[PDB]
This record gives sequence, structure tokens and C-alpha cells, in this order.
Amino acid sequence: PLIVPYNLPLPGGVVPRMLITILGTVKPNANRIALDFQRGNDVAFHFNPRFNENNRRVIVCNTKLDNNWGREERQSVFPFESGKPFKIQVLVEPDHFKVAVNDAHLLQYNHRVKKLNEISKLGISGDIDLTSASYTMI
Ligand SMILES: CO[C@@H]1[C@@H](n2cc(-c3ccc(Cl)c(F)c3F)nn2)[C@@H](O)[C@@H](CO)O[C@@H]1Cc1cn(C2(C)COC2)nn1
Repeated sequence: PLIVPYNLPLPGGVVPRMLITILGTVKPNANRIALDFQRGNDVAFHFNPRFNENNRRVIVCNTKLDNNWGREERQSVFPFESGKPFKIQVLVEPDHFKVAVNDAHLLQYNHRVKKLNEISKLGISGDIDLTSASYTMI
């Protein structure tokens, strides 16, 4: 176990068939979680569970380019629960990131940042106890 925020290096960036697995537990009064796949200061892929946006739960995904956020992609399917252990898996494919939570498909996010081999850090933050962050090739 690790204390957030945590940065996982992705040396040489990401590549298709890379599977990133984040294990932890959602804190009991959680408000937000964020994963940030970074290319320098740019955020290629921001994955942001919000537990109380206008008294709703929503997943917001986006990209930050030149310090500006782009167009949000939102999902109301919300597989997280306060207080519960989770597993987020991010599978890099040629054209998108695919996200599964607790072994159930959640969403896909098309690559806006094209230079996968420059997406060299994953930031993990928010209202979690982080157990582990690792990757393998499938
Ligand atoms: C309030 O800032 C969030 C921003 N954010 C979250 C965190 C964050 C920080 C720490 C933790 Cl621990 C954590 F879990 C976080 F999520 N940091 N930045 C992102 O989520 C962005 C995703 O579009 O939306 C907000 C900013 C925003 C949105 N938009 C629009 C595109 C314009 O109309 C919608 N303009 N600016």
C-alpha cells in the first residue's frame, strides 16, 4: 500500500496490449478519484469518477492540452462504491484506452494524444487507499 497522490512511471510511454491495473479501496466519504495519463504537462487521458456532482455519480473523461481542458465524455454507469475495494484496469489499444472496473467493461476513450510512446507517467489521486499500481503486456 501507497499514499496518494502517487505517480507510476510509464517508461517509453504506453503501447497496445499494455494493461495497467490499479487496486485500492474507496474511502468511506469519497468525493472524487482521478487517473491522469500524462505526456509532459498534457493529460492524454483523465479518468475522473465524481461521487457527488449535482447529487449524482458520474464518470468524466477528458484531455488537457496546453493547460486547457477539452470536450468532456461522460458516463452515468458508475461501478464504484464508497468504502469498497476496487480494481481499475486500463487496456491500451491502437485507437483507444479501454477501461474495466471489477472485471466489467466500463468505457472506451479514443486517443486524442497520438504520441503513445510519450505518455510516460500515470498520476493516481483522490479519495482512495491505494494498494498497488502496475502493468503487464497481454
Ligand atoms: C474542477 O476541475 C476539474 C478537473 N480536475 C479535476 C481535478 C482533480 C484534482 C485532484 C483530485 Cl484528488 C482529483 F480527484 C481530481 F479530479 N483536477 N482537475 C477535470 O476533472 C476537468 C475534466 O474536464 O473538469 C474540471 C475542470 C474543467 C472542466 N471544464 C470544461 C471542459 C468546460 O466545461 C467543462 N473546464 N475546466
